[PDB]
Amino acid sequence: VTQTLMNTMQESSDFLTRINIVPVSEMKGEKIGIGVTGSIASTTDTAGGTERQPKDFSKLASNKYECDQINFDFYIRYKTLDLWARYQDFQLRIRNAIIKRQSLDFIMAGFNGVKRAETSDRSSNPMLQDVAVGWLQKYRNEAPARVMSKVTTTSEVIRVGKGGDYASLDALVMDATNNLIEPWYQEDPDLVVIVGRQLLADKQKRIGNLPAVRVPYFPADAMLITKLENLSIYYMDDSHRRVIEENPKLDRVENYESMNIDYVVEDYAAGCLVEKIKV
Amino acid sequence: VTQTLMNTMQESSDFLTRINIVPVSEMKGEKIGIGVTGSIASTTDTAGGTERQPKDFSKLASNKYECDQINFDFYIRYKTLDLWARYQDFQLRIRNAIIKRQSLDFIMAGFNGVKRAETSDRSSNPMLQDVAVGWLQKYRNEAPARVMSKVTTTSEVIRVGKGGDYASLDALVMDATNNLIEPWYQEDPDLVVIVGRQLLADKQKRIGNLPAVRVPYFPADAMLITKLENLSIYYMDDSHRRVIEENPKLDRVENYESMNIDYVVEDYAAGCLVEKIKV
Amino acid sequence: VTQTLMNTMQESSDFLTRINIVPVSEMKGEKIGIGVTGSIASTTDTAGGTERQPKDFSKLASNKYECDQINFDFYIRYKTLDLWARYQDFQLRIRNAIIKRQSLDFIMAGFNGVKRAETSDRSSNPMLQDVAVGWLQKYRNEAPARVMSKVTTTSEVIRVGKGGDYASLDALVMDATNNLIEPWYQEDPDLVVIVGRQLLADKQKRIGNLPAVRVPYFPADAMLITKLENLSIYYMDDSHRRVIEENPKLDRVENYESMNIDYVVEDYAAGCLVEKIKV
Amino acid sequence: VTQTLMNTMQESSDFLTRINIVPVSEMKGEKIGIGVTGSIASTTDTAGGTERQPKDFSKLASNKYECDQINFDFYIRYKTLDLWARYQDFQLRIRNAIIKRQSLDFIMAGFNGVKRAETSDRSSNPMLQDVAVGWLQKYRNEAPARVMSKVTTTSEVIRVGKGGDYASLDALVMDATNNLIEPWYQEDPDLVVIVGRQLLADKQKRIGNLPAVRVPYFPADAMLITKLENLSIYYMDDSHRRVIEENPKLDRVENYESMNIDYVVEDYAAGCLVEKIKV
Amino acid sequence: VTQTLMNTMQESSDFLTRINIVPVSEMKGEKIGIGVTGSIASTTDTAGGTERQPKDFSKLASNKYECDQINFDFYIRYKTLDLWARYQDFQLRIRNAIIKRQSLDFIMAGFNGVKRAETSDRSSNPMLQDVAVGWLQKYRNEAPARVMSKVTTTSEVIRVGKGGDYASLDALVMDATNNLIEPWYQEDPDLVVIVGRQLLADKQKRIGNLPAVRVPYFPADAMLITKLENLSIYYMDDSHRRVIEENPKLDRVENYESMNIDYVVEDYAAGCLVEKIKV
Repeated sequence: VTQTLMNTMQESSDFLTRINIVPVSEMKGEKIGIGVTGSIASTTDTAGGTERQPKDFSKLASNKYECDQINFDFYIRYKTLDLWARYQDFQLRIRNAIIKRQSLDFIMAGFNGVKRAETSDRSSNPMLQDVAVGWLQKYRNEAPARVMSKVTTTSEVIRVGKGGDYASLDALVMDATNNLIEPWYQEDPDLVVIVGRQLLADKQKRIGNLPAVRVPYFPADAMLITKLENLSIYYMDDSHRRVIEENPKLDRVENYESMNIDYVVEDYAAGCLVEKIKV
Repeated sequence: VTQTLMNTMQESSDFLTRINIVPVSEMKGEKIGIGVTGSIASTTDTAGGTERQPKDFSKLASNKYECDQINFDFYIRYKTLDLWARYQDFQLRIRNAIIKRQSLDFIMAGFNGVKRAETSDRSSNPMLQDVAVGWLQKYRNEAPARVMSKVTTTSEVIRVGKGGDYASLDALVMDATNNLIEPWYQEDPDLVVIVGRQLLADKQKRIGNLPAVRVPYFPADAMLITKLENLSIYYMDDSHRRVIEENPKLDRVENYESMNIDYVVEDYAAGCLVEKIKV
Repeated sequence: VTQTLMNTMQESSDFLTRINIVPVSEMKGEKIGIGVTGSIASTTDTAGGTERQPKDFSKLASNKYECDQINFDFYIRYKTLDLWARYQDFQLRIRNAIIKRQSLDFIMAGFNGVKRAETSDRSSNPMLQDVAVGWLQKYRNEAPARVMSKVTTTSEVIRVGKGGDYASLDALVMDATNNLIEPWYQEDPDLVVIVGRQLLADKQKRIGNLPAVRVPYFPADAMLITKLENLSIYYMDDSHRRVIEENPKLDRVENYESMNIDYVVEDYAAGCLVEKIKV
Repeated sequence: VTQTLMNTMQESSDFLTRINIVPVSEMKGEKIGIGVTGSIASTTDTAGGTERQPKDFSKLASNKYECDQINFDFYIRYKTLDLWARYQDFQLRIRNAIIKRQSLDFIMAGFNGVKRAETSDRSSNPMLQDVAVGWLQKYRNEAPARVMSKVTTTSEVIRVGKGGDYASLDALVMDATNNLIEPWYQEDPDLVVIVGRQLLADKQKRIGNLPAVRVPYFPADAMLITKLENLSIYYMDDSHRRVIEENPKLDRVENYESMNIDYVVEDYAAGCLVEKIKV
Repeated sequence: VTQTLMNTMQESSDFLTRINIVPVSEMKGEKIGIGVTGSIASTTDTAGGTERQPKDFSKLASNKYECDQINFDFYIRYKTLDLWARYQDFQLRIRNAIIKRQSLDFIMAGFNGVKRAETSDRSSNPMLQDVAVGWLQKYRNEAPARVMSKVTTTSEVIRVGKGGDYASLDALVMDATNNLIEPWYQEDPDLVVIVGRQLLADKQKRIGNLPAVRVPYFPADAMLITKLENLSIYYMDDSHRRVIEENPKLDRVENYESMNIDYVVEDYAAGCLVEKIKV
């Protein structure tokens, strides 16, 4: 029944609708392959000679993905609760607000998360980093290739200024696409560049030869290019557990809720990122 | 039943639809928190160690809002009334006109209101100022910070001319956003700039990195930046009282109507304003 | 029942839909004030002190409008009629044509009419001038002020050429707006400039402020600025009279029709016109 | 019943939908007047004096239009017929194709047709010229005025090059409109310029002050300006005769079909053309 | 019943919807003519003289098309199958994915296929070439004319650089259209240019005088111009044979499927291509 809530959350936010979310009933295994393209068409002599052998479309290679839990937990005083109850039919109003906050927090944790560690903190981490391992960290860790942090081997700051390595940013994206992406991945019909809020320069008209799209939260001075169906998140089906209760202590009612999730990029050779950009 | 009329008025005008209006049944208390965002997601060892404590989303800090009444009151002669009655089914026509006028007057009183005082006047105040305390005055009074009236400490005229402090206005909005707004408020997905009619320069295409929108009435040489859901108005539920009657004196029929309202900005750290702009 | 036909005629053409037309049952009196906006909100001590006095919204001042009749009259030969009677449902094919022509004639007579006089001529007046008094003539006659036609007192040819008084047109628009319109009328959600065809300069076409719009027929070298709901036409309800003849005269079936109308601007403070523009 | 087929054909193509087609039951007579505009409104003393006389809207002047027949006739082999029959429900497919071809051929014959002559040929006339008299030839023949083939009286090549008479083409269209069109035809609300494919220069954005539209086939170095309701075609109602039959000779099935049509421009003073343009 | 699946596949992808697919029940014969235009209208004396002879619209000239089979064949492990089955109603999900892959692979094989040969390979041919003969190869083989690989007779590299033959690409497309296309094919109302991904230069706004459209896979440094209804593919009706089965060997379930298809361009004189472009 958790799939109903998960699909509701996915529909609630636009960005998540462009991404896929699948429930896996086990804990640690191998991942489904969606963003794979190939030339499955062929022909061969089937009369007096060789025989035809098929070709997979799964591309399983070193995933060993494992899922961990995260929990959202909050509380409300009684005065605020009564003020909300004064609203006409606030039952839907509260639900929509909490759903929207959870959906936004998913992405905020996803894009710039790194180094999952117990006993998370919200003092030194305004943006939540140590809550789970993210897509960017997944690239930066599992495949140390296909990332441009250095230049070739001088200072590892890819600059675009006066003495810039790539004075024009479209030339940079062209070089990245032509160098660190597979040939039959070059001309894919739905490749998209993800960039933050500072590097926009006000123009989703076009960039290089690929459409652009921004996200709510994203590390500045960092860019990515991939299909908007490659990356995804997995959530264990029968692990969503919530409980609400009030306590006369400090006159509040609180709720706790926990799910088991893990971010995962399906294909590695489709999509590269760059970091440490100046200007 | 007043909520029906209030929602009708809100729907009648487009701008008010983008804003929220909630009925509070008490007079003076604490305010609901809507425009609040945070990283409620976390993780911590729940087996053999610490325990998890939730986190509020209310952010109550020094509101002490109090509501006052305002009343609209007018009259019509008999000749104009009969001429209106000559129209085919004018009953809806009159109602729509008065609703539109009330809705527009709400905003006109809201944006540039200051220093609520009894015995309002319409001679020295073409625009109504002393009718109620407005959002701009609320910022300028409750939080003396997050407002740029001076320069740093030379003349307090933020100029954009030849010897201008900010020759380019987009640089000004960038500086304001980066300086007087909270970090996790910087990249919010629905931040909007409010500007009057003179500072438009003909271009809602784009400004800086934020979309722009104008309002019917607004103080010239003044600009604001915030979410279009932060600010709001509160109206006491059981306080709307109206009465109509005719008097043979000077051959007229008049009506009086009074409501209890108060403008309120939900979050202060989300949204800053600037005043006294030259060119 | 004439109101049904009048409403059909109004709905037929687009420009007339943006304008208001009303049946008046009397002949000469005071006008209905639709397009006016005043701050009706206020507040005053009603306990131990003064009392609250309402505020009208009519602002009637020296209106004194008087209606006059105009009549249409035409005829068709039997040959053209028999040819028309060939289509499937020729009735609508004729009705829509005559309705559209009558509406176009209404607009033409409205915009550049002057000095109503009996025994109208169609030789010396290609465009119909002496048929009725138009909005432009109404401004030029009733309010001799609030019309910009001279320079200050040299030649009254407002030029925008090389040595022009206002080499840039939008500067002239801003000057006229800020010098001839009321303060609380300087900004309004629908203030629009009307201009002819030759003065368009190819750029509806977004202009600096007051988004422009053209009309079918309009005097060149003249411009107006007002709300598209300010001006209007009034028609006497029970005065529409038509009659048909099929005469054994030379060869024809003719028809005559007559209505009683009068053009009227609702408020003079909202809207100014400029004439005799060079270049 | 032919009107059903004619309306089907008119709806099939977009361009013909913007034009009118009327069935006339006689052969040679006078033409219906649609694209006529005038000031039918007037006023005159009907009490003690003159009487009011109506005004026609037919404008009959020297039409004497006469209709001639044209016939389409083709054939298909049996192999192609069976291959078509292999398609799923090809009965509609064949009909749509032949309707589209007939509709396109109507226009192709219309725009650049001249000098109707029996025994048409398809060797020396790739584009069909001698099939019927066209709109362009109708202007060039019936009204020798309102056409600019010469300059005033030097070489009759209206050039736009270096030593061009009209270096700017919009100036040319402005001059043509102001010179060879009637005054009350100048500002008509639906005037349109027709131009071929070579003179487009890639920009229906705007040209001069009139919208532009291209047609499938059109003589290069030729331009026209008129209302898209002035010109039209007439077709005799009870003259459409078709017959299909197969003949074992050369293994084919053929069909012949004949209609009686004639192109006609309604008003001459509304719309002028220019020819022999260089660059 | 195969037509249901074929139409489903055609609808699944947008590009194939703009193209036609017809089932032929024989193996090798003559092709249907769709993209043919002509002046079928004519006129001739049918009384006392010659007789009228119709004109074909088939244009059969040297097609001799022959169809060959291609087969798609793949397999899935059991773990991936169970993971897919965990999804809610994956039966449609798998079908949509395989349909999309087949549809894309059709085009990828079509545009840059050459020299059909048995025992296809996927090592030295990342893009599949020897699977079937494609449209480009069809032009380059059957009609050695209407292709610009050389210059006139210097180096056969049509360059656009500094010393370029055609410095401007629109001039190149204009020259190609005016030279290697038939006159009555020049002004066709739906001519379109096909270009790859590198030669886009970011601008489907417009190119030359024709609209542009890109395709997923296309040979770089190659361009084509034709109607989007000229080319097509033929598929034998009763030849689609598929079979699925599992084998405990290496724990997999596989499927094989074979169809009989052949690409074919309907008209040769409508549409030309150019290859070997520099810059």
